[PDB]
Amino acid sequence: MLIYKDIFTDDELSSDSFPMKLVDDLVYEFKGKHVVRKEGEIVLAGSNPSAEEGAEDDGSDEHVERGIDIVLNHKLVEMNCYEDASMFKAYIKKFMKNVIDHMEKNNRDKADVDAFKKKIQGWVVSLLAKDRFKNLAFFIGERAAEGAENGQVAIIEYRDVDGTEVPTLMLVKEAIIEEKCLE
Repeated sequence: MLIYKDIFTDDELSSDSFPMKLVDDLVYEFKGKHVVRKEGEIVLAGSNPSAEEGAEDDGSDEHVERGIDIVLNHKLVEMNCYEDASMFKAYIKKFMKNVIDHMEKNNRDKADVDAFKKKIQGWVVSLLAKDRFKNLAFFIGERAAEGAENGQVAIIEYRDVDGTEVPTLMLVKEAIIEEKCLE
């Protein structure tokens, strides 16, 4: 059971079992699938109708007829960018302040922390490119959505491999810390 705690989700930090790919030493990349959750249906073979964004019905985190393997199996409800504007903007505010702060706390070197800040700078400036990334999705934890608290907002990206369109999850390392409980 791996226990994850964000610098902002330190309230309801939780325990799961999922492997990740740390890209550029900045963010964790997770591999997803396009699948359905319905009490009377299971058809995910549809390789033809695209998605871009989630669904409309109040299916609830784990019971959303239309979604991605990543969120449905981890109980994450969709939050739309038009409303999440204040939420992710607030998280990025706390995040940027906290990550640089904790980084200069231990490393001090103005040449290194500036390089790190450049990593996240490129990530956010590109990610916040509204008109293109317009079809991104912010999925928040069941506990938070139901508790109205500061749960983790996971970044759901659209990305195809050689043409095969897969949902890619990303989370920032300097925000998400892990607790190792296997053996």
